[PDB]
Amino acid sequence: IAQGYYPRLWGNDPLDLISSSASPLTITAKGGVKITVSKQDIENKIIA
Amino acid sequence: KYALADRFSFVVSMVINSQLVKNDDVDPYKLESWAKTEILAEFPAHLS
Repeated sequence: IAQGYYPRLWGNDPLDLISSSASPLTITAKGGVKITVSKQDIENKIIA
Repeated sequence: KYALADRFSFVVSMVINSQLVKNDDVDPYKLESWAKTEILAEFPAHLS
């Protein structure tokens, strides 16, 4: 990482990017089934 | 050579509806490979 900078994961809004169709994170079950979840579901499961 | 191959000795045909794999997030070929792996354990040894 260049001097004066820090790495920020998945941009400004991570959860929105994960729920997007162009998400860099890909989850596959049963070999060939893609799994997609809305952003609100991930927000609910995150515990403060 | 397709006609020379034996097609009647211990061969079973499985006719499947294609509506099952009709889905936006389902890859039929990867899913089909997984299903064969799951079924193989209990399948008869001398059958195709």
